[PDB]
Amino acid sequence: TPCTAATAAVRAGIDRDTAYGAVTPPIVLSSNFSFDGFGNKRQYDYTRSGNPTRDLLGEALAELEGGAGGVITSTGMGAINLVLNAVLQPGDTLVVPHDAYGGSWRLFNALAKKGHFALITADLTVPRSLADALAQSPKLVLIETPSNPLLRITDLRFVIEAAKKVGALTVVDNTFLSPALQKPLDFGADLVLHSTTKYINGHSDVVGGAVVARDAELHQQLVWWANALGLTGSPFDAFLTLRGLRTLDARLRVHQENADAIAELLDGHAMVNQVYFPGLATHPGHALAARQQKGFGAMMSFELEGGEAAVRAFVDGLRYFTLAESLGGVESLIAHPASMTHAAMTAEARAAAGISDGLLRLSIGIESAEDLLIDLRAGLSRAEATL
Amino acid sequence: TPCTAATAAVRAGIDRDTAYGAVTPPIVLSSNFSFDGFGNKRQYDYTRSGNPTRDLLGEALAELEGGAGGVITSTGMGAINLVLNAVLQPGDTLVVPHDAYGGSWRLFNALAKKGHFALITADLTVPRSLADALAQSPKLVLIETPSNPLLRITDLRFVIEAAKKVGALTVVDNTFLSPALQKPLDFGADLVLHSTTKYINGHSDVVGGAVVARDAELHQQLVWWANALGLTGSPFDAFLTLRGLRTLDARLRVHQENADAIAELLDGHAMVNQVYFPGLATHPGHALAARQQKGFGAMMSFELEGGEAAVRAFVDGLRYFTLAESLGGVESLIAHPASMTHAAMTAEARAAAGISDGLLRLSIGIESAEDLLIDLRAGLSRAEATLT
Amino acid sequence: TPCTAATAAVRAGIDRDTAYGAVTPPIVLSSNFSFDGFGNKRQYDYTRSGNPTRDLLGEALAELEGGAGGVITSTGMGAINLVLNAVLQPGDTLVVPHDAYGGSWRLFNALAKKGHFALITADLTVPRSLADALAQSPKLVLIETPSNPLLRITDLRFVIEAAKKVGALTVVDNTFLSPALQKPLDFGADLVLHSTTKYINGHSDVVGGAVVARDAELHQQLVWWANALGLTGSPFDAFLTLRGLRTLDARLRVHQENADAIAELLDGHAMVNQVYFPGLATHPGHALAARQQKGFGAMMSFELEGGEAAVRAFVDGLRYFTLAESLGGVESLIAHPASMTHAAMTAEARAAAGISDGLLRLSIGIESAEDLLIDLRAGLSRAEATL
Amino acid sequence: TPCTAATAAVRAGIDRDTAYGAVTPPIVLSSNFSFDGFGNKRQYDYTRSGNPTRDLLGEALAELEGGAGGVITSTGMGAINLVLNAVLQPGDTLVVPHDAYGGSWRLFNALAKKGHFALITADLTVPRSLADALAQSPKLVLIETPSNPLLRITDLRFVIEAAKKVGALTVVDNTFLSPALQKPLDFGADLVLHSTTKYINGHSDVVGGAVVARDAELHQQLVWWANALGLTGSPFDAFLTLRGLRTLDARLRVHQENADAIAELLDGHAMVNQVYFPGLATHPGHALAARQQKGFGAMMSFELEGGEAAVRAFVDGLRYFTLAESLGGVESLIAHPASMTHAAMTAEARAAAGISDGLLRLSIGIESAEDLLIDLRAGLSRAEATL
Ligand SMILES: C=C(/N=C/c1c(COP(=O)(O)O)cnc(C)c1O)C(=O)O
Ligand SMILES: C=C(/N=C/c1c(COP(=O)(O)O)cnc(C)c1O)C(=O)O
Ligand SMILES: C=C(/N=C/c1c(COP(=O)(O)O)cnc(C)c1O)C(=O)O
Ligand SMILES: C=C(/N=C/c1c(COP(=O)(O)O)cnc(C)c1O)C(=O)O
Repeated sequence: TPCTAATAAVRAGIDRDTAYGAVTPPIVLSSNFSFDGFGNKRQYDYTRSGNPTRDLLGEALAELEGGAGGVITSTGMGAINLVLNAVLQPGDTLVVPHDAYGGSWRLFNALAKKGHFALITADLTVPRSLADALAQSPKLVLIETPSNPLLRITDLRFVIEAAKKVGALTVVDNTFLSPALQKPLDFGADLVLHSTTKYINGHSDVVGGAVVARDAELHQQLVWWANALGLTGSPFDAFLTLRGLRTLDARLRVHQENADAIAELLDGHAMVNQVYFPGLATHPGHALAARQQKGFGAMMSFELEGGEAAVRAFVDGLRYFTLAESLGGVESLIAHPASMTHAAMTAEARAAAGISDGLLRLSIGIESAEDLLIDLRAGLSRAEATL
Repeated sequence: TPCTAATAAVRAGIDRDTAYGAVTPPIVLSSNFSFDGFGNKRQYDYTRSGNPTRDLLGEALAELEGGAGGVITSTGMGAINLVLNAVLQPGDTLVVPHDAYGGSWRLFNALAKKGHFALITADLTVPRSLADALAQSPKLVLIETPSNPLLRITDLRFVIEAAKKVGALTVVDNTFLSPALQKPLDFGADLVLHSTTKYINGHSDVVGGAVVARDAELHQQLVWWANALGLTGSPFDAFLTLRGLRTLDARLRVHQENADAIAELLDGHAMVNQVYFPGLATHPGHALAARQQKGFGAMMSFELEGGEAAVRAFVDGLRYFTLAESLGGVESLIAHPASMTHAAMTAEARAAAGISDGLLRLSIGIESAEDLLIDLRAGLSRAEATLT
Repeated sequence: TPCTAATAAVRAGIDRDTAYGAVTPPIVLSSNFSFDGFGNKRQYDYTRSGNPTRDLLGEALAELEGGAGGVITSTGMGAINLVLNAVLQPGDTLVVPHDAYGGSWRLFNALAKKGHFALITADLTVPRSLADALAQSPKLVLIETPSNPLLRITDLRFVIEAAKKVGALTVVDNTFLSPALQKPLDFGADLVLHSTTKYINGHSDVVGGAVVARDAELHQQLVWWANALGLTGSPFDAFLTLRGLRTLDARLRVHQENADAIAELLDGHAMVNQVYFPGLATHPGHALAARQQKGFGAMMSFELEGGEAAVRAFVDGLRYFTLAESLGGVESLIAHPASMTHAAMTAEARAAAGISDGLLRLSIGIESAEDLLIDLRAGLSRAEATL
Repeated sequence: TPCTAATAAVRAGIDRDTAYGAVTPPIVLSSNFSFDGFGNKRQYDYTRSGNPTRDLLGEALAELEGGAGGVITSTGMGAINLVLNAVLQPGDTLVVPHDAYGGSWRLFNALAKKGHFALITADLTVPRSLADALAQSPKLVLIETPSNPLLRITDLRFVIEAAKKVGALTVVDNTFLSPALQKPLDFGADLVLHSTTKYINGHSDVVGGAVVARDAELHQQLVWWANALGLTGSPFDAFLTLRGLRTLDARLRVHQENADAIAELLDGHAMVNQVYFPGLATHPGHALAARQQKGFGAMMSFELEGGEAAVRAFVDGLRYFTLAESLGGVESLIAHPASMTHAAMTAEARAAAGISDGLLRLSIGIESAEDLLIDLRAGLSRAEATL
């Protein structure tokens, strides 16, 4: 037998210390490693290039995604940066989703303005938009599913096959669901990447990124570029992220229980005009999400009746949703993306992506369902009091 | 509403930084804190006495246990040490369980031999033994329930009310269930203590202890003695412990699911002579555990058929049970207490406790139930193969 | 050759990782260590008993002090507590100095009141007071030299041979000079202990203690008691402490240069009644300090002219001396012991020690001498403007 | 009065904690920061963009270099990467030294093959080579002085002034000497950058980078690019780096004492054909180094008589020089750059740089001079025994 993915995450680096037989893996902060006498480099020589603590996390995420190996970067934006430098040169074309993370948008646009590559932004959910983008022979197609923050679902099998047919590489940003809820490489993707800052770490105390390649040769290119650009992460951050990873399965059971209870409260509630949550049969992408995901996750957004005055009364008084950026932590978060997560975009790359200004996004934590539901009811009720 | 235990643990550090509004609490490593000009101590002056990162952990554990406050120590034994120094003096008698952690037994015996207090070692599950011990007007009674490593259950209401009748204080070692699954202060205990090393931290990468007192004045005496003896913990360890605390609920759901499945495999298996697990209806104390606990936990022990040869074959080959000391980690562990956790005890204190030389203890992790059961069945075949 | 103290501190734990040859030693946070199959304990089993990261610090402090081994505790008071528990029992007498750290006084008095041992507090600088204390056949004598906060020197050779004549063990609190500047075991002490919180760590970001025994058997007993009472320290703290240790020599060079300059400013300044600093030729014990120490260190205290108003004006406005407890940090500190470090003493135990209510203690850091002298001169003017 | 640079390094973040008055600054690991109610972003919102612990280090290095601000990256290579992205686009040309760090060479040459900018590789110590490079209207000139590993000195005033006359920006890599021994912005440079991995950290347990801009507007561009590319560093690493910085002055006093004693042993010793150390009057660049540096540092390389067999007998037996990459730590290191630090280059971008195969580089630590001298003497004897 191999073990399950939950067993492998819990046991990553457990009882793998040759020095002392430590159960928990030691933190190797060391910048440098001795040679074994003249001309004899050990497995490791310099932490920017390779570090064993970082490589445990690399190997664990590669085993979870079904990849040949993993590279750990200082940030999730760094992992995207690494893929752009490893794969694209000027004259190559990149296809990206129209509703990708605002930070992804900012980076694609600033590097396209300089001429590092040509950029096509398409709606990958619309066959016409996709086939128009693939007709232009792109080197690389980026998929982000589900999308942040309207939870649009992209058909992995479909887009990946359409991209193979024209000779394009595919990279999927799998941050929103993590490896425990979606395995893009199962559907033939070349590359999967994460902001480990979110669910993989789970404790809102590490900014980090990962890239896992299906193929050994593309993994070796990512290792080379990560070292040459200096994008590699801190061993201390890898140590906390690996510790975080050990509870990813346990955490997501509670996240998903809470999210199912909260989607049921928000959907058809008098003060809520629209819920974006792939778990609702009415959500465009529900059946796709039910098929290509092991679960519907714990990210959702919703449009509150009553414009800005209603949002303000909803938000001001929350005891258990902290008004902050980021997502995927044990603690429940709320955000208003126009102003907050999506402020990097122009006011009509925002309207083109369909991100309103009366929209709230919830990152549902692992608190008691009943406490979060009391917290949301009190807010809905403060929003009602403003009509 | 106040919130649930799960919410309290999850939200323990959160949005509590006045400097920057950091969601996750900053690590205050600082040994010292400035005065606010001449003669003006701030809230904190010196980390041995008081540290804000350590106090977030003390507060969270006090809220979970229902106490007035918490003191965080460098180890679980140090928490026991703190209580013995704050409460006892020469001429006092301490009652302890016969079947307590071997490390507990080692400290009780070493300090009694010096004359710090008189020691009575009683079976607090037998009303006769309890009543003989309380007859001698003890200053303090220590309860450890469930007991390590035979999972004997002591009746908190019964023992605590009998101890109060003779004006004894009570302290409960709640390590094996954590505050999420047993609240001894709800039964009238003066003190609850923990090795945070186990379930509260959950990641096997901190040694630590905690003591929560029901009453503010006793809490203040523990603060004083912890400061004076220098038993307080590292701010960094309290950071990691608080981080682990946040997943206590989510971890215990999987631990208990896995332990229910493994108990079902071992109970009545032909290769298993006895299983000790409070969740089994045939376990002495089952009905007690169901009423005083919110769950049956994920510690259990069992005795194989086939003596030492069966034990050796079972253990050598386990893929998902690391042979090691400790418990309460996300990673599954197996111990042989005779030769490991209880080796500090004499052969006769072990015989008196009923810790046999064929006893195996499981700390059941949060790996996939399907994998833990495959690993155990293959161990059980390895043991069976040794009967011929 | 074996190497010097400076080489030993710098190189503690360097190239000592068998797993990867990391130059800097890995942090073994692990609570537990696997057995090597049934019945086979490895070197380590459980971090409370024994941890390799903690033991690198123990080993380094034992090499530096000349001892058989070292035990690392959670705090300095915990090292004192460990010694009291390992060595004494009821009916034993302990001799302590009259002018020890207030925290030591607090613990000695609290445990004597319970009856763990009988307590004699003696002036170990006065042969009369010493000989009256040793006439009573004590089990243990504690020496603290130089003393906190009046820098009284006790004659290690004198007090230790007198104690041995009556079969008493001796323990020296060597916190104020560190092993780099005084080696009490070279004078025949049984035990030396430290608050590592001070010069050994040097960065004010760890509370810790250490006890080094000359004799292997007494070391094994301290190991046993530290394990059994749970007084051992955190592996992470031991890592930071070892990192700090590596600059102990380089830091003391600057501390002592700065202290020599500040002593020359304060000694005979119109605003200064008394300076207590062993490097001054007029300090009782100067000649003793020059023979039993490798340097005069960087702790000093002094008494201003002008009573309380002068103290308040001097202290308000200091730019480079933080008013705070502790000492031995790279950052310069000022304390008023009456109301801070020695507030745990009775007004009468303080009077008996000659700790006045107008006494200021400097812990001199490694800032530029020129800046510390500018700051102190401006304080001395603020105090003068007050007469 | 401002304080000195040593005072400012020692006291960076000391007593600057509004929460508790902590002397030592608290580690802010948090990925995210709450809003102060709806629409009220605090100073910080997301660690990839800004983090107060990282900013203490930024601000400390900006104060030491005399710049408007500092950006802290995950690696030193990342700091160079950041500068290339913030300053250059296709069609811009970059001038770099011929003998720049091997990893710098690797990054410039890979990004130039893709067409991100045009590369001119010049000898900045030769007027003709420089004026030919500057005649091509370059956007950016990079200076690395002293050079790694032959310690070539480039004239900061001369190259910076010549680069301004043609409208070029200058960036200096000041890794080898640190801000305590060289301030390139004092001579009018636009940018100074470091691998904090080396002397600034000083304890071989952090890989990191820094960039300090003279001008506020160029600093704000580096902040924007560091966030967008995800090149920013971990707060834990910033915390250790800041702790390291506090002993930079104290450490370099001992480093420089030791390097002076070792240069005297090696220079004209029978087994040493050449020493490269700017402290020697015979070294090309000695007088320049005496003028533009506060000290000669503690990096040196040397050519051993007797080819590969001599190098091997020298290296195998060293007790106090660890055979390893990196430099700037408290612990003494030796490297053979052809095979080790400079293997990133082709065998004849190296002959062009003048890096031979009988060449050892020393990173001289802060151990006792006498232990290092005994160690080097014994190695010279083993090398002698091979003729
Ligand atoms: C900060 C957020 N997201 C980060 C993110 C990133 C960037 O990762 P870092 O923030 O770790 O650079 C990449 N991809 C996706 C889908 C992401 O959501 C947020 O939406 O609040
Ligand atoms: C090491 C073990 N137990 C520790 C322990 C302790 C002591 O805690 P520390 O190991 O954290 O000092 C206290 N109470 C109970 C019930 C315990 O089980 C064990 O049985 O594996
Ligand atoms: C807090 C101080 N000293 C502590 C100390 C201690 C106690 O160490 P900890 O604070 O690390 O427990 C022991 N011995 C001496 C001579 C000491 O000065 C001080 O005087 O500021
Ligand atoms: C690894 C080495 N140097 C790194 C370095 C770097 C790159 O820094 P990181 O290794 O921190 O990426 C940049 N600039 C200079 C002058 C450098 O020496 C070495 O020479 O061994």
